[PDB]
Formats: sequence, C-alpha cells, structure tokens
Amino acid sequence: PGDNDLRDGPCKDITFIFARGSTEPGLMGITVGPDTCDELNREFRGRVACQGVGPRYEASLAGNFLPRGTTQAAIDEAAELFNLAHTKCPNTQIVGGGYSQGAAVMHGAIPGLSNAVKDQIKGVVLYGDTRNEQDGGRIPNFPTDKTNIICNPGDLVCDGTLILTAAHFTYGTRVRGAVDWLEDRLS
Repeated sequence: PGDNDLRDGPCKDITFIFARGSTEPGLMGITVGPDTCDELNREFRGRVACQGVGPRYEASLAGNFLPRGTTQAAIDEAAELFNLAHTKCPNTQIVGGGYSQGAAVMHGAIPGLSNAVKDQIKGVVLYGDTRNEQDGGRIPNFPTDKTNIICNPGDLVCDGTLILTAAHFTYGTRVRGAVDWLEDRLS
C-alpha cells in the first residue's frame, strides 16, 4: 500500500484513512500512520488501501489552537475522503485513524457524515487524541464501540490542554493493540 491509494488506486476490501500529527511530513506522516497501514496489510495481505489526509491538511502546530483543534480545510478534506470511499468503493470496510492533531481532524469530520457512510466505517483509532477531554472521550454521533481512543499513561494532551511529554511520542508501541482491536471489526 501507498499513501494516496483511495484517490489513485483500485478499490480494496479495506480502506485506511489516516490524518497525521506532530506535523510529520507527507500524506501519512512517518511514524504511526505507516506503521498501522503496514500492520493492517500484514494481517489482510493485499486487501488494504491506505490514504493520508492531505495535502490541504498541513498539520501546523499553531492549528491546534483553532476552535476545533485543527483547520476547517483539514476537516473538509477528511470528510471528502470518507465520502469518496463511499461512492468509489461502496463495499470497502473503512478504518479511520488519527494521531495527535490528526485525531482532531477525525473528531471534526466524522460526526457530520451520513448514516450510510458511518455504516461503512468499521473502526476509528485515535492515537494521542488532543480532543479526548473536549469531546468527552468519544467522537460525537459515532458509536463508541467503533471508537478506540488510545492515551498513553502520562500523555497529558488527552487531558484538555497541549502539554507535550515524552509519552506523547511512544504510540508505536500501541499499534499492535490498535490492529488487534481493528481485526475484531474487519473481515
């Protein structure tokens, strides 16, 4: 899988739409985005398309202090990608993902999607979620049993302010658990 597969590749049975954080470069970032994509593909080999939220989402650090914790352009771009999966590949199983500010993108884009698009989203994994406290530990109007907010012990960004600590940068160790959780929701 690549980083622009939903826009530029054939439909796959599983489509991973991921919004990066800690302003890593590229559509997918460098750390947990590619890691999650790679491990999903190893569990469902050849059946996974991977898609980063970009390039209109620029993942700027200052964007964390906008009202929704990211730019409206980023939220719009993510929503367009979920809707594209729905029209281009109506049978694909969508997995949403975000890290840090990328979780704020997912918190903003998913609530407004149609019921039918939400039916296609089988799970959303949010690493180091900067909006955990602000949205009450869930994505608004999206099922909690399809939501996995992963907060490391000591990662204070999940407590309502942007206090960065070393624990915010260790989510590579949580990818195996994230993919185990996704497997219970994917076929």
